[PDB]
Amino acid sequence: RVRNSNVKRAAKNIVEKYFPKLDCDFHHNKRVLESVTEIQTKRFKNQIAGYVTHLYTRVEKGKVKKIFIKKHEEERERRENMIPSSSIMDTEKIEVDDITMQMIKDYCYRGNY
Amino acid sequence: PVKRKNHGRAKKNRGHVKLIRCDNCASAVPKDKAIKRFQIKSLIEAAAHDDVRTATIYEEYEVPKFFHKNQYCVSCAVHLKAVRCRSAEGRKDRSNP
Amino acid sequence: EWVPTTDLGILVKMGKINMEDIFQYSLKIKESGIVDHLLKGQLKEEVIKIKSVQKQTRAGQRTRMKVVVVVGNGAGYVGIGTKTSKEAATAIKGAIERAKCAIRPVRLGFWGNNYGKEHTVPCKATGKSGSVIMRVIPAPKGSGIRAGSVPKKIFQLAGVKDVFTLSKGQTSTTENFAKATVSALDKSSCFFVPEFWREKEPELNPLSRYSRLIKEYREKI
Amino acid sequence: KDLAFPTAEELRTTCKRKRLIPQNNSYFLYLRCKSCDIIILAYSHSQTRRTCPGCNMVMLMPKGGKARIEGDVKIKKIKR
Amino acid sequence: KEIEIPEDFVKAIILSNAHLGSTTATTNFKQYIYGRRKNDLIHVIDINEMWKKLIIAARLFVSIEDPSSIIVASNKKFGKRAVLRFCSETGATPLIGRFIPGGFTNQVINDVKESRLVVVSDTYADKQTVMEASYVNTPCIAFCNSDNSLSRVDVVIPMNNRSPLSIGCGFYLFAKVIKYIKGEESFDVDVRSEIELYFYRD
Amino acid sequence: FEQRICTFTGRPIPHTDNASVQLTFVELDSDGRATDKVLIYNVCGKIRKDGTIDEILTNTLAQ
Amino acid sequence: MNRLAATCKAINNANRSGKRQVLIRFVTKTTRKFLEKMQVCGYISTLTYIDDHRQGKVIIGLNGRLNKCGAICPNYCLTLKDVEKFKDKILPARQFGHLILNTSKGMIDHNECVTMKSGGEVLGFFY
RNA sequence: CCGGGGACGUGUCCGUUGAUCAAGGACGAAGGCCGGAGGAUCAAAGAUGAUUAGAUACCGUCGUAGUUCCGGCAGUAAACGAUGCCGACGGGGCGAGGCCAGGGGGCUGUGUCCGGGAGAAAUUGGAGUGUUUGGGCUCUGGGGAUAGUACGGUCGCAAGACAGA
Ligand SMILES: [Mg+2]
Ligand SMILES: [Mg+2]
Ligand SMILES: [Mg+2]
Ligand SMILES: [Mg+2]
Ligand SMILES: [Mg+2]
Ligand SMILES: [Mg+2]
Ligand SMILES: [Zn+2]
Ligand SMILES: [Zn+2]
Repeated sequence: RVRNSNVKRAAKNIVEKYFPKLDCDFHHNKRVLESVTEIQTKRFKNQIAGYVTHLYTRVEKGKVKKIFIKKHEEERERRENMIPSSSIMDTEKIEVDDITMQMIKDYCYRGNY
Repeated sequence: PVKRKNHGRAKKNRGHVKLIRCDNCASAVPKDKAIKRFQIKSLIEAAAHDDVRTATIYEEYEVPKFFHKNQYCVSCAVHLKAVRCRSAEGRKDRSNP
Repeated sequence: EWVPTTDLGILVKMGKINMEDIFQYSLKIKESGIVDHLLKGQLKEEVIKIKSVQKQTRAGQRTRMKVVVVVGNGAGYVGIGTKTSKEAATAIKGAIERAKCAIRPVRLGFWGNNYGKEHTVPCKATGKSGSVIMRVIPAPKGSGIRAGSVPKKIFQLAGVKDVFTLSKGQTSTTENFAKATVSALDKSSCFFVPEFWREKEPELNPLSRYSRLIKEYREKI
Repeated sequence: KDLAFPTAEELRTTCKRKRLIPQNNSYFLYLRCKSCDIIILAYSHSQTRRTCPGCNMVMLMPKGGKARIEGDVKIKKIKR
Repeated sequence: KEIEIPEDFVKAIILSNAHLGSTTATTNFKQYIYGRRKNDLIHVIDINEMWKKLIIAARLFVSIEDPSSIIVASNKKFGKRAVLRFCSETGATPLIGRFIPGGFTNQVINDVKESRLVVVSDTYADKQTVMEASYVNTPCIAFCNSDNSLSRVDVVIPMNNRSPLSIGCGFYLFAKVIKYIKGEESFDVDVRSEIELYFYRD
Repeated sequence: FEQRICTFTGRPIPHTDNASVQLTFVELDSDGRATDKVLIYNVCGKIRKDGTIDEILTNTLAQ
Repeated sequence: MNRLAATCKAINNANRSGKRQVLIRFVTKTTRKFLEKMQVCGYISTLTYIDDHRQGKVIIGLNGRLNKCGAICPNYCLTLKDVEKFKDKILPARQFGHLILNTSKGMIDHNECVTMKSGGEVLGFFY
């Protein structure tokens, strides 16, 4: 069945606040949920903890664009710092097409068609 | 009110466009107002094309095309669904897919 | 007590800006508690028209009351706002704060000569709402407000004392007939006359002038 | 951009009557035949055939606007 | 006098293809055009006109007391780090992705500050922000392409926004002139290492 | 009562216009640094939405 | 059309559009003194005729302080006591505005015909 | 073949000869009428076969006028852009017109899209430049119905038309 915003916004908060304490197995993922929240009825725990596992599977792939986890940007900034092959050194004697050089005739360098 | 900016037909800078007969209703519609769908399909349908390969005298026979200009009046063109039901803002589309 | 979430009300609660120099630099009044703080003495709310609008839904006509109100000081400032709600008293206090957010200044002028205090609209202008053309005409002193019942209530709260009016269109449509008559006062006030041909050198607007001063007031809370 | 001082760039683009002063696109010229020593003179937007009288060849033929010049002709504008 | 472009900076914008403008130019853009390529039918933008609109935009930026009041926005994902490397540097407030409409007018939402300037990457992509700025008496600088609309834009920076490096170069250079306007940093920047943070690499 | 004259048009800025914008520009030093004084500019509503506020501000600040 | 009323409408179009110069494709003898009278009250700044041997050309600099200029066709015969009633229709207020009469002293203003004791034909206005 | 036409181009001519219109004149789809010729298709009328509660209709078949041509009458249409003519001014974009120029050009038509302004709104480059109301000229409207009816008139072979309570 389809979960609602009372479950999905809840389970979004659980994976967002408490991501490292979670795991892909559901029964461990429910065992954190009584320890760390207060949810009254045992069916509605299973509604939430089920969708937490359905979130934690795709956040393990990192697919969701909304939620944001402290580990997942510090790993991202390592990926952000590419060893830079910027073409400012790679381009030598820049080939600029015939009319593009004429606009730079006042102050010019690296002239090629 | 005025429903369409061109008043349904493509007539601009004319006084008169000669009527044509509907291909389905035989109504008298002007050539400008008439819905025209030029269909170019093969003479033999695509289901039977394997059966004409076995039966041709000719190696590499090309099945000929069938050329017909369906010209529909407005009443039958919505009934034959040659023109699709669109919204009011969807009416101003002109491009074919 | 009211907490000024808006940036202009920060300077208003601090008394940094007077009423007259809000409209000098054209700063939009988002919140209504700005101007009731400034005009705490004089501000009169007068209900122009209570009428009930209906939409036919599946079962029965959903009927809701739509009120149009006018607020104004004794002289110089006036505003109109309208709100439609289920019950009228909820609609009126919603309309009043909408009118207070939309208070415009009305410059008054002299009819013939500069003696005495100003009493009339300065020029001839026209407010036009949907198909209602209200034209205000400057009147000599003692002539009174020559208008219908609904513009006179706006003309009293705007603080004009002598005006000749002309109307065209469906003035029974009283929301339009009230929205046109403030638009004439809106237009007659900012009519460009030779008294204001004198160029003044432009001044820094107070919200960016006190732009350093506003951020500590949020840091206080 | 000043309306009283139109730049020379915009004047040649705009219409001749719509310029600040109505300026002609036409002129007169001289046609020089090679077999022929004289120089026959003609209009730019000519509406008549021009032929050099001796060693008779056709110099320019009339067209829609500027008359197109026929064959080997040296042309020189005449302005002063 | 007029500030001259570094050969370092003009090295960036040619391989940014920022002068590779667009196929179409409006009459409001023709003053930013020295010429158009007759081969590719592409208008080539004036660099000198591009650079002086940057320093006016930098002049307009610093004129507010607090740069954090300025809300700079970019809809596309090309300029996601171009506005993120900008606001860590310039000290402004970033807006990324879909600008929620009513972000300046509706007072129920208080995610960001009430703007005293906005600068956008594209008026086509951020038509919602440039309209919403005009409702609250807020100025608008914009990077504007050759085909782009420029209504409700105070300062047009004629430059391309349809390349991933292009707004990364433009937001870089706009950050470069800002501290040069304050005198915080001169043009001694060594672009070898700095502009790549603005660049969209994935 | 006073109303802001728009600088570029010369017209008064219209009554309670939201598109009307205050424009502030610091004067620029010879080497290109910021100065404490500020050019203060008043802009009418309709000249923004026409899009004609750009090209006029180019030539005014070019002076 | 009428060359005065075409002049006043073409000025108003450039005036409402915030333009600073309007090129008008024709001058007459009556619109020359109309714009020169519009100049001395400061309503238009820079006025330059152009003699192209045809109808004429005048390039009017727009001062920014012109709300509207118009022409009154037909030119009504107005006595002295009528122009005070006529200025109340045309002008917005008594404190300013210029109603222009083509009287025998000259193409003059409605304030001056009170002084010069003149009637004449009403041409146009500006304020 | 004879005749016409507009746009463009031009140091060609004339020099205000113009704009708009009561009266008046000419043209004016279809259907209709008159005389003559012709008659394939289609087809009012008419005739049938069905349908239907009925069906004088829709559907099928047939069929006359007519549709066709020539000479004339008639003079009407949702004869529509439901938008009079002339003239000044007024934003960009895209198109597949014509002429010119050769410098994303100019004239002149023509659509379209987005804005401005207008508007009760639909919408709209005029339906904009209008209470900040005045370019010229002609026509029309004045709540609905009676009624585009009657009377009188003019026109027409007639049908009727014009005009019009
Ligand atoms: Mg027709
Ligand atoms: Mg006929
Ligand atoms: Mg017939
Ligand atoms: Mg016969
Ligand atoms: Mg038959
Ligand atoms: Mg009769
Ligand atoms: Zn049909
Ligand atoms: Zn020869």
